[PDB]
Amino acid sequence: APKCIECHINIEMDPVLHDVFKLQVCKQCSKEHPEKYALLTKTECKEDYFLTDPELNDEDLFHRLEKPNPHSGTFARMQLFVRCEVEAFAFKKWGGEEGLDEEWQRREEGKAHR
Amino acid sequence: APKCIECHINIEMDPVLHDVFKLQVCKQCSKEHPEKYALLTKTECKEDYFLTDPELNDEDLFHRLEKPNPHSGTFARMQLFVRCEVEAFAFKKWGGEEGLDEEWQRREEGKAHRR
DNA sequence: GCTCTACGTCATCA
DNA sequence: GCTCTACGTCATCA
Ligand SMILES: [Zn+2]
Ligand SMILES: [Zn+2]
Repeated sequence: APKCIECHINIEMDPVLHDVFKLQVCKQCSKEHPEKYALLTKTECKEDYFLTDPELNDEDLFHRLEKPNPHSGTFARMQLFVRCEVEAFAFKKWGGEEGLDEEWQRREEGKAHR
Repeated sequence: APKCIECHINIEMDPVLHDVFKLQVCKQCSKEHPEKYALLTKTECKEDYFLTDPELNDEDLFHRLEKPNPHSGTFARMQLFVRCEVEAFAFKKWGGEEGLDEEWQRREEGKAHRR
């Protein structure tokens, strides 16, 4: 039987990570490894990884899970991205965690000025 | 016979002004009154009247005539607006021709500021 | 720790 | 005198 790629034990995958993000990952393992499997909102992807609307709205570039906006179902739908995908793109984009942190430095300096 | 609203004489309206912009105005009268009937690109509307993409892209708000982009038919289509409509909406927005010149003063100063 | 876009410039590519 | 949007911030309203 096919096994979880993290633990190599469980055979029952997390429905969301499996069906939406195509990751063969069990629910316990998702919770133990949030550094890979945590689900990030659209707003968090902008803040933390400096991804833009053009990058995040590309359906060819990230898997996403949509849900009703928790503040109101009349507001625009919440979109959730898996950390490992977002992070890998942002690393190619800014040049690794080093690059990302430099970019974070650059912006904070920008903001200190204003 | 229905007559041109500027001259009150011609019976044959400018096809573009009549068909696209709904103005009962003859071609000669349009050439004589560019201050009303001149066709402005999308870009001129932004430059001259500070209208935004959201206003100009509103199909309920301006009549527009599209044409192939004259630089290349692979580029975005040219959009032409009629000055009377664009001007009338810009006067409501900025507070008449006076307010528009003010808004112009402001932005030229902003650009000077940045040097 | 929700999302979209206006506010406004401007280059670049299309 | 061509047009769309990224580049970026951020409030506001949705
Ligand atoms: Zn597992
Ligand atoms: Zn006439």
